[PDB]
Amino acid sequence: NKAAEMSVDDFFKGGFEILS
Amino acid sequence: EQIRQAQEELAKIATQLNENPEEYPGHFKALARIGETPILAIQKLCIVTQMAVYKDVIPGYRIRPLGEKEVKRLRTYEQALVAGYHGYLKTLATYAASSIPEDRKGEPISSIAFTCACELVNAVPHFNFRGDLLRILVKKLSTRKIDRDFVKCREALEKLFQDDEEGNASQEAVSLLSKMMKAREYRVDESVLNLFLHLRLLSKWEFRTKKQRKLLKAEKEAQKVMEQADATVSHEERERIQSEILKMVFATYFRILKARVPHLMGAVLEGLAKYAHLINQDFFGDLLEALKDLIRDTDRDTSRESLLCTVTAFALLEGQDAHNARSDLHLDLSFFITNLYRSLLSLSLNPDLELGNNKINLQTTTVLLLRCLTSVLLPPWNIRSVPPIRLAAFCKQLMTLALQVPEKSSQAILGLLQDVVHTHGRKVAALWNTEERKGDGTYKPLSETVEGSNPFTTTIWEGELLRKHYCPKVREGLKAMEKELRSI
Amino acid sequence: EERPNIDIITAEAMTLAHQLATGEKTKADLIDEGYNKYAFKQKEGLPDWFLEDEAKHDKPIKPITKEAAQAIKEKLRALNARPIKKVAEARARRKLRQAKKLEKLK
Amino acid sequence: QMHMTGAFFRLKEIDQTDALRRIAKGKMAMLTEDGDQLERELDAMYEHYKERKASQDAKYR
Amino acid sequence: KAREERLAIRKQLREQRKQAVEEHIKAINKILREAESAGT
Amino acid sequence: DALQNLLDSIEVPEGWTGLTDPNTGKPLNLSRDELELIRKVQQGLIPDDV
Amino acid sequence: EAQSIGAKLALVIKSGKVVLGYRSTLKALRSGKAKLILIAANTPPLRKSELEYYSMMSKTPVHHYSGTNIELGTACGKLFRCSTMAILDAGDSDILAD
Amino acid sequence: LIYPLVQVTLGAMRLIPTAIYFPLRFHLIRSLLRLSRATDTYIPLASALLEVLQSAEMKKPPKSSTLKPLDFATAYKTPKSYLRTRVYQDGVGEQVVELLSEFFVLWSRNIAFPEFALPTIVALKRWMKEM
RNA sequence: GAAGCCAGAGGAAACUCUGGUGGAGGCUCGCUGACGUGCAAGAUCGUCAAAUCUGAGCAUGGGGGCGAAAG
Repeated sequence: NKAAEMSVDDFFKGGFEILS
Repeated sequence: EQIRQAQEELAKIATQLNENPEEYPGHFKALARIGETPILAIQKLCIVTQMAVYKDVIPGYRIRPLGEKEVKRLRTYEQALVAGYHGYLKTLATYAASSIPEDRKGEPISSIAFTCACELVNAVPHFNFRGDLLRILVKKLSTRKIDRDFVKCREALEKLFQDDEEGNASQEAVSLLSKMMKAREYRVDESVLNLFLHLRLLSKWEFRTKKQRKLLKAEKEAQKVMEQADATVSHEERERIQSEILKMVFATYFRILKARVPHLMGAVLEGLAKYAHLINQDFFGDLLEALKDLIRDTDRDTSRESLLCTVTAFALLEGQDAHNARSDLHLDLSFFITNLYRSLLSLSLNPDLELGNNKINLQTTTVLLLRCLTSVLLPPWNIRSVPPIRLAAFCKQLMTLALQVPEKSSQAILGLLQDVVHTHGRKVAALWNTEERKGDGTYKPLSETVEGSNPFTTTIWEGELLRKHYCPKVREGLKAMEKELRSI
Repeated sequence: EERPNIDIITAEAMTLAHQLATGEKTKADLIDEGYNKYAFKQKEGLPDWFLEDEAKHDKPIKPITKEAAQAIKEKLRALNARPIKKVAEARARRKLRQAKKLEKLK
Repeated sequence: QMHMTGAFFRLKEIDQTDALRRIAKGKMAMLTEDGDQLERELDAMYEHYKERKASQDAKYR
Repeated sequence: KAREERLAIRKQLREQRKQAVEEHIKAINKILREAESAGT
Repeated sequence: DALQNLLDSIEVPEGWTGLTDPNTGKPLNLSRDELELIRKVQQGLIPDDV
Repeated sequence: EAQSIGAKLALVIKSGKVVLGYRSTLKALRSGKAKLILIAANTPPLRKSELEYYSMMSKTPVHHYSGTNIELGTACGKLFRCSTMAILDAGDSDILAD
Repeated sequence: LIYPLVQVTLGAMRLIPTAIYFPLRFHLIRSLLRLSRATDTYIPLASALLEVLQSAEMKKPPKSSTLKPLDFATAYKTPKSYLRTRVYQDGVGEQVVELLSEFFVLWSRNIAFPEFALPTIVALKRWMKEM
């Protein structure tokens, strides 16, 4: 479940959480 | 203009050959000479029209050289067809290799040549001079410079590999690609390697007279015995060509591993994991041993390569065929499990964990770590027979991992242990309860083996640092794990 | 794109190679045995019907060692001869035959 | 819907031509040492014999 | 239950027949529309 | 190397014999001059040069 | 121009003179008063050659209809198939203008 | 506004890890330790400090040079004189020790210090063994 | 007793209902075992055996283990 969802490569771009 | 005159001749020849091609065998040579006009406008039109007509007139079989009335005319027409096609492919090859930069009046003549060559590959592979056609495409794929033509040539070969049902066209292209890769010392764009992953070989009462009825009865019996023999021969030829392609595909894979090309090893390991089940049993154990040597070499960048091999090793065993042959073929992943365990402490300090449908070739080392951990702790098979000591050892080390990793990596591990706690539960519950702590030894953090450490003799204390972590996602992630624990 | 490789596929050829690898017959011994009745036979300009007849009926009779035969079988073995799937079905087909034979006995 | 689910005389390539004027006009017409050669013959029959003897397998075919 | 089961098979059979001729009838019906309309 | 063994298994070397050299435990491989000698004898065309 | 050819075909029979079927068009061609002949695509080759021969000897223009006999009959508004058509009077259509 | 602040702080931190910006990188750590010490939030600098220690210059033997040691409070870059200087590698050497102690002394009392310091201890023993 | 067809009613139709014709595959009437899968502590699925009657002529097959089959 959660492990698979975070295992996809498009989770770790680098987008800052101030510029949403 | 003269282009109108040339256009009229093009329309004349093409329609004339479409309607009744046998009567005019010289139109193929006529399409040639009017193409040697020195205006680029007609040359573009001539090349496209030649592609159009040849797709119309090429038969469904090859024709042998003669050497040595209706029969004679067919011989002359077929001989004219081969001579024109041979000349056409030479002209297409010259234009493709010609200089691309020209006046910005549109796509150059080279782009049309690649378009024409790609169409012929997907339309008439069976016909003669397939190598000359495929050599145009492969020569484009040996340059390491992505442009529109490079993608077009790659897409054409992708289509050919996954639509080839016989195997002859696939084998000839695979031999060309393997030879080119060796000749370039593996300086290729790794989209050519992905072509190997697409190989499909590796995955109304009509009245009838008295004599008319007797001929059909004879024909049906002849066709029946021929169909039975054709079925048998098809199986043997398909298996033989599969072996030949498997020889070339696997030889290229291993020569890349031996030379250690950094930008190709991810693509190679995906291929090995995909096609290992198609080869002999005794070679399957060798693949695991070869993986161990690569890991041991890196133990002597480097973190990613060892994690790539570990991902491949588990993916090899996750196959159903390899899983059922665990006991018979002596496939033990204890080496990889231990090696993954002793590397967890070092991976925390690595700052490049985030510098980045595939199962092996993944660009993020953190993703590769999660795939290995999922294999060890959440296997597709025997998920509720996993040794509790192995679960506890990784669970404690993973909380230590979560302490000193980037925010997203820490969040990913936190989510992973949420699933681990949910699926197993009581096997790891004593780690978070101090009264259930074992008292038969002392915890050994830097053990050389998973069982060597005594993980049920310690307690997970890291929650008191991760509750004050700077990332709200991590704090919510930690609260997610305890909520699962409290619901156990 | 910018010498003929000799590939041994014959059982008798493997046998002679094994005798050279072992200290059984030396290079000098092989040259001496080459000067036999089959030596100095013309082949260059002779028709196929003449040559193919002799190739069928003029093959020297020489012993073949089991080690030479095994090496040829290993050398010519395909890469997809014994996958995990194929071996599994053969054993499964085996167990059925004894299972069915046991039923005919019952 | 259910219904839809040696050459003969043809006026296609004769139209707009002086041939059409000729045909439509309609007059009567009627249509009215070293043994090289010996070797080549011998090899020809040998190949035919080999092909014929191999073609009686139906798996060779 | 037997009433709907036979009705359900009948519905599937009629649906299969409709899916076979789902557009030929409309094309003929359309082509008949300009036939008697023509130029007026 | 394990990788070299896999390469040899997939594509057998020219001088591969399947034997083991007693002097050095590595596999015994024929050389080019030896392979020519087997080729000469098995065809018989040239028992000896010159 | 499939819509265009059908449009003039509908008007020509709705105003002018027309006959349908193989037997009627041969009589029209023999009469020498025919003006335009339409032959369906699925017409038997012997019937195509026969009609073209009579058309030439009468100098009656011939057109090869793209569709089949079924598509021809519906284009004419009739509920039956039709392989051959003979147009005797255009009526108020430009079918004979070209 | 703590989450966005340290995100951009570590971002401007990890832009280009080179010796030229080691003094620049050092100051960004001090800003983070002050924020973590005043509040009670965890900010992981163990990788950041050890990445300093495992660069090329502290592995390669230095060169004999004599000049004024640079004051690590007013510099955003390194003058070209310090590339293999004994003074520079000592100058960073005192720094990496200092922020490591400051980072570790902050959490020197929480229940989970031994595990919080275990990977750093192993790395430091490893680095000492190679040196 | 089904498709199919005819007639009437509701529905824009698709269709629904009623009354008929039609008589098909199919079903009916007369005097249990062996295995395989199982990813668990055995659930669910899949393969095979039981297979128109009869006169006069006629042909082929059969054991075991090893092996991927070819042998």
